[PDB]
Amino acid sequence: STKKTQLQLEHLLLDLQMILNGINNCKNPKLTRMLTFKFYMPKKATELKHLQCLEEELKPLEEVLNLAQFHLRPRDLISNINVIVLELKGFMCEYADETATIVEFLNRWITFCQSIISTLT
Ligand SMILES: *SCCC(=O)N1CCc2c([nH]c3ccccc23)C1
Repeated sequence: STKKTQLQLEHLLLDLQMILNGINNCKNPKLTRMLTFKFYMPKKATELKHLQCLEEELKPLEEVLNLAQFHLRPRDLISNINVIVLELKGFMCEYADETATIVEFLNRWITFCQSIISTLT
């Protein structure tokens, strides 16, 4: 049961890294524009239930990805992430006051994933 949970988080980790790596390969003027979009960050993210904070931001994530343009369709990878987040989290999300770019948003959730995987090894 703990192994199944770990596997899901690892798939989530790799999905998120995929988006970040895809974004990091955008051309600089396009990327500059993409970094103007605001993403909302959890006040605290240490537990699986805090993934609610990720779930709520998945639609804006999908939109920004759609607005940029690839071998992957945004609706497919976001759907995969959605399924995993929904099955993992199984509470109202508390948001931090300061917003973030798509990059720092992705970095934060990548770090969350890696932190939780580390408690399951
Ligand atoms: S900005 C040039 C790169 C690009 O086309 N992107 C927009 C669509 C996209 C990117 N990364 C991902 C991952 C998954 C789905 C779509 C996607 C960056």
